[PDB]
Amino acid sequence: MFKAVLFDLNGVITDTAEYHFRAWKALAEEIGINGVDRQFNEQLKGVSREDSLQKILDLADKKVSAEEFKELAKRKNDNYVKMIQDVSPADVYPGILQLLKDLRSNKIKIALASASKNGPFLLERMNLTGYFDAIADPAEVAASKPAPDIFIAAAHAVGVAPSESIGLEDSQAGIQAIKDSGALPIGVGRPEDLGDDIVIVPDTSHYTLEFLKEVWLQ
Ligand SMILES: O=P(O)(O)OC[C@H]1O[C@@H](OP(=O)(O)O)[C@H](O)[C@@H](O)[C@@H]1O
Ligand SMILES: [Mg+2]
Repeated sequence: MFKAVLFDLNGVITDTAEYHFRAWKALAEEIGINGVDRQFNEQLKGVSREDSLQKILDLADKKVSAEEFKELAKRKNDNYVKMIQDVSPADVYPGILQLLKDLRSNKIKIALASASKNGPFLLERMNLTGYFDAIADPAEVAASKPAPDIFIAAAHAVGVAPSESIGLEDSQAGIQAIKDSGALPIGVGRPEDLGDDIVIVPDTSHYTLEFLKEVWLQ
């Protein structure tokens, strides 16, 4: 039996991707950079604040001091955080609270494995903090998804190996990170976007405890 689930935040528990996109878009327009469209923002998900900024600058080969790097990242995040102020336990995706409840009551460890440092804040606002045995700190990892570092760190934060764990994700990068940690990915979305070599569910209401047990088994 699997001993842990490792949850991505955005696109599994809820999704604030629209707000990250709007804030990043707004910042690029302010610094004169074209190309931050929705297509580009697909490669920004699963990706850290620092690495998302760098991808944006790289669009125009734009060079900045480390100080003006910090201020630009701070500008974007203040904007983003202003846009997620009304997030509540209404925003939690279908089946996720029940699954968290069923995982807890069966002694299955629950870890967050998000690239966002606003993760703690959102789980608080959604009243989900209590269910989480650990929240992997994206400040402390060496690389963004698809690197496996975040899911490895998450698994370790609940004293289990990734091989004892299930990873839940909406993104290609996230799924690839799960694969390379040694955890079992179960995706949510379309198999045209994520693949046909893994189990995909069409929405998060399909993420039930009995279904996870079935998949684990094969
Ligand atoms: O899918 P998840 O890993 O949960 O979220 C990924 C998001 O993390 C955010 O970090 P932040 O909140 O600015 O520190 C990034 O700025 C954003 O570009 C990215 O889409
Ligand atoms: Mg995600």
